[PDB]
Amino acid sequence: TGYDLSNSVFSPDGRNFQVEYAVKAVENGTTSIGIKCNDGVVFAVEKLITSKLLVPQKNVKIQVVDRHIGCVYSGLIPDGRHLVNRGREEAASFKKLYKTPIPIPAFADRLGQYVQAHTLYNSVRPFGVSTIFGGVDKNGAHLYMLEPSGSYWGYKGAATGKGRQSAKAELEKLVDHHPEGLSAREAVKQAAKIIYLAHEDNKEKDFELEISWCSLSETNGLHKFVKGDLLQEAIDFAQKEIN
Amino acid sequence: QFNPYGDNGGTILGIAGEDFAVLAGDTRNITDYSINSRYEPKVFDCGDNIVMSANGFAADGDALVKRFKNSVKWYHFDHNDKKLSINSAARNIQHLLYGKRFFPYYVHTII
Amino acid sequence: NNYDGDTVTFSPTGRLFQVEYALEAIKQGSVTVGLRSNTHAVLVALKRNADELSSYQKKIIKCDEHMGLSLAGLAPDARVLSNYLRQQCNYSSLVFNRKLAVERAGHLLCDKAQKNTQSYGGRPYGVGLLIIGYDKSGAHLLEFQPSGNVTELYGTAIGARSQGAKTYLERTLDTFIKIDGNPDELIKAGVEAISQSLRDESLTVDNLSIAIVGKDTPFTIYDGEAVAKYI
Amino acid sequence: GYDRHITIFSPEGRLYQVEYAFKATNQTNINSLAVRGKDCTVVISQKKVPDKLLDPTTVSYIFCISRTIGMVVNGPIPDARNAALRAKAEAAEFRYKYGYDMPCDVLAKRMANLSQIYTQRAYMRPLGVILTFVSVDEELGPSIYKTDPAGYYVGYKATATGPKQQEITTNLENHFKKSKIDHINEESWEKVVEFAITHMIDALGTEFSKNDLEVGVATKDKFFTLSAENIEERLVAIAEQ
Amino acid sequence: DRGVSTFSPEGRLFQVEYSLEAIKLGSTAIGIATKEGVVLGVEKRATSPLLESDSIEKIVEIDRHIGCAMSGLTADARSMIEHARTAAVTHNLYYDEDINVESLTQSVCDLALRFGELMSRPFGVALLIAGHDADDGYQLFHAEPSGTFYRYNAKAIGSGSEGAQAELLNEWHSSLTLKEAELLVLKILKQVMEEKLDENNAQLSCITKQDGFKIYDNEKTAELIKELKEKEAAE
Amino acid sequence: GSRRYDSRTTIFSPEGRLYQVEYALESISHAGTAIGIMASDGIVLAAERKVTSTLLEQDTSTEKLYKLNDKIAVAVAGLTADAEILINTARIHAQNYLKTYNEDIPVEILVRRLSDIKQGYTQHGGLRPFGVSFIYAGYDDRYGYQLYTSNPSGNYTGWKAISVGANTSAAQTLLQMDYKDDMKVDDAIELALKTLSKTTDSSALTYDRLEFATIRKGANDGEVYQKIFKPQEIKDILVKTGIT
Amino acid sequence: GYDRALSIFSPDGHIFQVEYALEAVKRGTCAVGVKGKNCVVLGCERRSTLKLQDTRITPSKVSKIDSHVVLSFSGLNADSRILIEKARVEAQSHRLTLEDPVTVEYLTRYVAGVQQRYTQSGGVRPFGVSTLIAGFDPRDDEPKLYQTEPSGIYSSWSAQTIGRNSKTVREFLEKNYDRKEPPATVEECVKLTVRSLLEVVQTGAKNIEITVVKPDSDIVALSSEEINQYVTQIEQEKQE
Amino acid sequence: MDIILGIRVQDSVILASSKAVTRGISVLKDSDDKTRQLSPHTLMSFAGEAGDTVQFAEYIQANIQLYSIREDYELSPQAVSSFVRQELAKSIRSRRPYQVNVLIGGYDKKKNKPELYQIDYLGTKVELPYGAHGYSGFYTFSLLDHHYRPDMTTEEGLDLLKLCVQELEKRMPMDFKGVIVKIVDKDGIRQVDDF
Amino acid sequence: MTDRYSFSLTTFSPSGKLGQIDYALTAVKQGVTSLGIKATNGVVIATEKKSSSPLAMSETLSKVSLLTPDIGAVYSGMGPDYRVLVDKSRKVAHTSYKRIYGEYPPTKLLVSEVAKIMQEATQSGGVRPFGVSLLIAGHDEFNGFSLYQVDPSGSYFPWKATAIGKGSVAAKTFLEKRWNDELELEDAIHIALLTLKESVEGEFNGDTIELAIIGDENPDLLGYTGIPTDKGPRFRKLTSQEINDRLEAL
Ligand SMILES: [Cl-]
Ligand SMILES: [Mg+2]
Repeated sequence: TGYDLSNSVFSPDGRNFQVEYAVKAVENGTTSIGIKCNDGVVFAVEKLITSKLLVPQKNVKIQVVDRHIGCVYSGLIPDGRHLVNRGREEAASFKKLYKTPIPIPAFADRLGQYVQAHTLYNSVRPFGVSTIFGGVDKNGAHLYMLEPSGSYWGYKGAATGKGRQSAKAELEKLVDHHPEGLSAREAVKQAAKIIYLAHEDNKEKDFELEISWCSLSETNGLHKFVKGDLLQEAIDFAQKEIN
Repeated sequence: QFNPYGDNGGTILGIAGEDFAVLAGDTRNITDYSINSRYEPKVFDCGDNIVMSANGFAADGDALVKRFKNSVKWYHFDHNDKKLSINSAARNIQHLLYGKRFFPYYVHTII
Repeated sequence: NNYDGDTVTFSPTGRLFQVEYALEAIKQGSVTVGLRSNTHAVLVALKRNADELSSYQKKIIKCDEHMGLSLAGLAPDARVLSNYLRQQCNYSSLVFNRKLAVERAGHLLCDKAQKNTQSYGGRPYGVGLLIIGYDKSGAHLLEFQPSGNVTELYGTAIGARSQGAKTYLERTLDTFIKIDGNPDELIKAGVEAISQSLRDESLTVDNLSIAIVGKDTPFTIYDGEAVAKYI
Repeated sequence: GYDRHITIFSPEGRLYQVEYAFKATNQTNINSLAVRGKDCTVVISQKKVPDKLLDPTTVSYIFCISRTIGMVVNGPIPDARNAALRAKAEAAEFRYKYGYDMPCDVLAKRMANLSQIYTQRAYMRPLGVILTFVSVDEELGPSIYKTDPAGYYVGYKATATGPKQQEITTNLENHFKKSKIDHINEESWEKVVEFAITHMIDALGTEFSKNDLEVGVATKDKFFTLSAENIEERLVAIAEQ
Repeated sequence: DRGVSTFSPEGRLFQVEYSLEAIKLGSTAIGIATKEGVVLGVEKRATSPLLESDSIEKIVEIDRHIGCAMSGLTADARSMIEHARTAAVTHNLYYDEDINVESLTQSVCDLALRFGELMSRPFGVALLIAGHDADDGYQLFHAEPSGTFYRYNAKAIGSGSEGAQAELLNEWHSSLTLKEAELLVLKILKQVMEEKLDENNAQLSCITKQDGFKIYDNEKTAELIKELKEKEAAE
Repeated sequence: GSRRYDSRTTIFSPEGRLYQVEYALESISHAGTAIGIMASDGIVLAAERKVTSTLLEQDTSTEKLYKLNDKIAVAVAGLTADAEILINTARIHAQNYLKTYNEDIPVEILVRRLSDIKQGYTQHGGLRPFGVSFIYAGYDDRYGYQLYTSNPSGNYTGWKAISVGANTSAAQTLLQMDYKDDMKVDDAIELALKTLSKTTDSSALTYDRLEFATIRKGANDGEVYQKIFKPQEIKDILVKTGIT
Repeated sequence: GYDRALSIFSPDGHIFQVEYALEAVKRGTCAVGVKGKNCVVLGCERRSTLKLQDTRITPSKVSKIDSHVVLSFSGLNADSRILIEKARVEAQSHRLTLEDPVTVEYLTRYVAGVQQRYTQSGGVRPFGVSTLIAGFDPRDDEPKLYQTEPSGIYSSWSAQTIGRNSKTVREFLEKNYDRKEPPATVEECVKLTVRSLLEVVQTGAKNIEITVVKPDSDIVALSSEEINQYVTQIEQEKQE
Repeated sequence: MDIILGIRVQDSVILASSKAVTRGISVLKDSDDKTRQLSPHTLMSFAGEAGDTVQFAEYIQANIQLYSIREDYELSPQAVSSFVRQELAKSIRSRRPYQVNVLIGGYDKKKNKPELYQIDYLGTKVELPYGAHGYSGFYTFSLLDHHYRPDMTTEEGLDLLKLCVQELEKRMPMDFKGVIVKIVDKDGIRQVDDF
Repeated sequence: MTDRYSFSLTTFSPSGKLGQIDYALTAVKQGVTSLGIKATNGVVIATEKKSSSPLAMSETLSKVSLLTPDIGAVYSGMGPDYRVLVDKSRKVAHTSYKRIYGEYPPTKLLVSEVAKIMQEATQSGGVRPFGVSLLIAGHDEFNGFSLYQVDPSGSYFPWKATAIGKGSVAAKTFLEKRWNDELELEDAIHIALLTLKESVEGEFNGDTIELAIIGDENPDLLGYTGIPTDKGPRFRKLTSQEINDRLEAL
């Protein structure tokens, strides 16, 4: 054997074990989710409070690309940052040449091709993050989830991290119970609940909730963080549902 | 054709005493026959008890002072906060100026 | 085991052993403590010597008039990273006439350390850093790890037996955070914190290294007889 | 045995990395099929959307390379998209340099030559995909050309790709033995699509709903994919016969 | 094999740690810093009696105010010295002044870790950089291939280092004269050296503010050796 | 990374030998024997073709003997393809020298440069060495007739008579036995063929399994002529000496 | 470019590639250097398994770097040519800029620097060569003899040998060479050099090369008969 | 720089070269040797642009000396001249060409013949019985056309050369401060000290 | 990133073998039989068209390729390697010859260029050798007709007739019996079809056999008229119909 010792090597199955090993690093990370709604998307993430010494609200994990795209990820946090930095360069060159802000599907492939490129050579390591991202463009709302292999799809709801199965099960219920659609303000509240429910798989340390959102009506198509009253309202909603 | 230089006028003056030294300069800034500013300082405190002025083409003057001020900053970092002596500052400025020997800073410099 | 030959290789459980071995170099390094209030931020560093004839390895480095760090691990790597910070702080000043935010400083270090963990040939940085600073949003303290992970904190400690100081600061959190407009008391809290990581040795005059930055205080380092006040 | 890790010869003259890239082809467990009409070329592929959270409209293995050329992939989506983007860039450049639309067979050769390079150069791995290019070429007429990880390529009267490719292949072989011709003798593309689906149903032995299939159609001066309702309309026609 | 810039599980660079073993095999070099000057002494260690010992150059001038002694793979030191000399002279050209001993040492140590896959391996030589400047006075530095440098009051490197360092620990005090330091280096060298110490197989040097860096003659060192033996027999 | 698959072609063994050079020499020892013999009035180059097939086109073939310029020729032993790379370089080097100095290149200079190229592949670059040994036969107005040999190590030496390729041990003993300094070309021609005839792994030495060449001053007055022997000319010289 | 670090440290603190390059030197034919009162002599072994050689055209073991300095060697022959070429170029470059020929120490220091560079440069192996560099500085009558080796270290020698069985001839030179009184004349210096090679060589026929260098660019190589006379004289005195 | 002459006779080549080095309205030196020995039996005189002349001459000198050491053999005058021409032929299409004109006087030991080559800064080589560069030629060529014979001795060649220098001293506008004469023959290169 | 494989993947083993070349030759052995026969007034090159599937159109896949108007090539081994070699061979004929001399290269020199390319894959960094043996048939004014074999090592040999690939051992023995130096082109084509039938197992007709010749100039295939010196390509690919005609009188 030894097929797993080098990246970009096919096993006799037809698998790249190094990418599957990177997935294990993603599975190890904290829970992050994405919820598509009527006229936008909502992102949320679990921030494990390792210590009392962590400053609240000042270790921001959700990142913005351009002015209309939000990105969140689980796994090796630095790898995620590297991917977003690239995303920002890709979005900047698109706007520079084509004037219009980069569409979400276009942006999705830019990250997709870049992550896929890191499975082509043994001189690079695959990304140790699954990245949930999306936003609002001319064609409306889009939510995506990108994996270490470079594989991505459009989603109604997306989840990754240690509590992905708990979050997925909860996401599947929303899709079934709301066929006509979920509103932006609703999706924010649901996102809080799902992070709290997904926290049961990581319940040693208590956590800090962080939510962001793009919405054509609520945020005017721009990415904004959910803060203050709207955040506390979503936290209270989630606290009420676990009990 | 594009002329990269200009003349911002003004004048400067340096005199040395026994235990002191002065560097003076008028605060007028001009182009051609127009006044740009009646108060635009061009004599600067660069730290380590060194005062500097690069009079002539103001863009090159400001760029040079900026670089020398930055040179003083890194002299501290690289040499354990040692004070940059006036003779060492002079020699450092020679290299800044001569570095652009074939596209000069159009300035009369005094420290 | 078979997956620690270089940084470009993942283990079957999804671990980067070279990054973890670099992390191990920090644990071997001498203890250093960071803590802040709302007005000031303080670094306290236990310096280490080769023997009684040798000098004590300088742990604290200045980056700008408003920012600097303390190191634990490979000192040459700290020099590279501190030099990079100095340039980024300086780029911000010359180009934008703007003091570099301590948060951006951390983001820049994270991204620089990350590139070394994903490429063949290179190696991770073998040092941990505690960056303090005072900017437009008040006092700050960062903890840099060579995995790339940067973390903003009220207080922390890295190095050998850093768990003693880190537990102390976790208890003292409510006290030292409100030491506003008082440098000497914030330092005392830091000197008392680093004392919890001491074994057999005690804080002497050429052993202790303290730095401070704040509202009306440029980043300045205290060594030798200047720290005798706090022993 | 490092001769199995990179693209160099084994003692028996084999490239194991190429062979294992072929096995990655069936990792998606999807079967494709391509047939030619008189005026058109129809390609169909299974569409399996297992997760309920997926947006089914974004799940696709058929690509519009140029206005005239279409491409379906058998293999993982990351390599599929890698091959698609490159093919698009090649087809665009070809038009700019030589002043006419890139032919289906020429693109297939170009992508095959790229695939060949990965089998000879060590630092590049082969893509774990089989690319099936379809068009109505202005010179050669309806065309099906297929590329694999070995860098092999060839034109087809019809073809199939996937896990149950052999069953589909023989099903088509037996039809062309019977019909005695190189294509589907049919006027409209609508009925060529109906033929394609019908023969896939017989070979695989499964029934299809509108969301179980994905259809691409190449006509003169344009290639286009069919919507769920376009396929549903097509499935109704088969059922009522 | 394995990467050149690889970390061990304990958190050390293999190649740096292995280069330290090469330095232990090297000939002894001792440095002692006083308020009257810094003394540098080395074991020459001629591999054969036919080798002309005065051609063994293990003590070296970097500038008039900075000297340098070496131990280990001494061939590797040539480019380090060349860099140090250029750094010293270049700084004088840019700033019309002598360069600080620490700044010089730091410049040399920057080369140390510029290896990987830049040069192919670390240096296999340790340097004792002694000098004087107006700011920090007389200084002795130990520059390693790890890129690290420590300032020392006294330091021994090479094969007899750990034995000599323990001896320097006892003997050194802050009021040593230059003459006392000269004898102390000779004394400690004679202890750790394999062959019997004389003017031909051991070399002394010093750096003073007034006269700068000076390598001693074999005539001058011989008198210090004779002065040393008499003083040890005298009690 | 790629380190895993590096053979490290340019390293020393514990004994102080270059693995790849030693193995390239092992390769060359299976190649068809080539013999060079230097006489006082010319040089002979003789070489055995590697197990010939009856359908091989013999007259329009070049495997062993190549022409570098009008005055210098080489006999090859090893990989033909490798040799041709080096030959084209050597041909160019000769023309560069002529263009620079308006004089034909001295034999040793050409040999040294070609040998220096081989040396480079054993010390740096991480590539395999050229699996080739040359016998250089040439003439210049300084040293007159000269024989040299170079091998994959890049080491070259001068000879009066020398063999490369297969059975050099047996061939060199036979040459050392019958060679003498006042020898003529026609005698050297006979010695070369007699040596090959005994050291050959074939049943009997024939014209179709041989390449032959002479560098004489047999032209008209103080000028050198290269003669690459035709199949019929090898057939005649083989009968003339009484081997067939 | 090929980047691999071939010369690297081992756990015990050895660079094996440099040490294996020394083994190549140990395999090479013996070379000896003996400096007298007003001259230096470079003796060289030539192995006698090679008959049918052409000694006119065969590369000589001793090479002139300039008109006043010479270089002999032991080890890989192909490697030595590269060092000799570089040294010859540097010799002319020094005359061009300094307006003065190289000193023997300077030339040695250069050659040694080249050897060292190949011990910590990526993609290259060390030179499998040790050199003896001898000559006289410009306008100087003091003899100079230096040695270099693959690692890059160099040093001056009153007399020295390198190559195969060099430890035997070094043993001989160590007792036979007096520092207080070196070979006063050319004859004495050549004889001592030939004697030292006769401990190792085999026969004193075409196995020994002798090159004598004297001040002011006075270098000459001895012929077979000239060397054979020393061999004949030494053997007759030996039978006693 | 300015005046460089060359006369090939029966058994030798004779090169005369002016001693004056003028800049502006000042003769800075009146004992300048405008020549370099490329090899024991090859001498090159030079004239042209300030700095370029010596820089080029010494660069050629180094290359020929390097060749001599490498091969332990002296290049023929023909070979040296061809090397020099090629260097000037490269130079002329460089960013900044060498503005140097040269005469190469050599004695070929293999042929036992003197050889004089005239090469200008463009890389225009010609073998001649007599040569000159600059304005000198406008007087000396016609003079030598008349008085030169191919079978002359070295002494006759020197008298023929004196006749040129006298004519140049009479009719040339500038004071070139006499000439340094050198003879190249079978025994090598030597300088005539009283001219 | 970047091609870090700057070292040879083909190296000498202790026994003196070049492993990757030997293994490339093993790949050629597995390949389908192709052959070449040289006549007095022409050359014939032939091979079996092994169809990957009956749905595949074997006309689109050309095993016999035109390199120049007077030179053609066929192979045994790995088709993809062959295809890129033809592309490079066609280009090198222009860049390294026709754009310099204003005429097409002679067979031996084009062969030499192809051999160089294949030799470089045997020694250059980060590449395996080509897994093919080429048979190149061609004509030029001063050398006449010629037939060359080019192996993975980069070695090339001129042949009167030969075969490579699957049943080359038997095919070469067959050609030895039939070949003489007085063969006319039509007699060589006849022998080629006989030799090839031995190695072919399934169908044997113009659709499963690919065959081309280097013979007389073809003015009809030139595409233009008016230049007397330009007389048309000597390379001609025999049609499916033309092969079947000769199979009846077999
Ligand atoms: Cl292509
Ligand atoms: Mg002219």
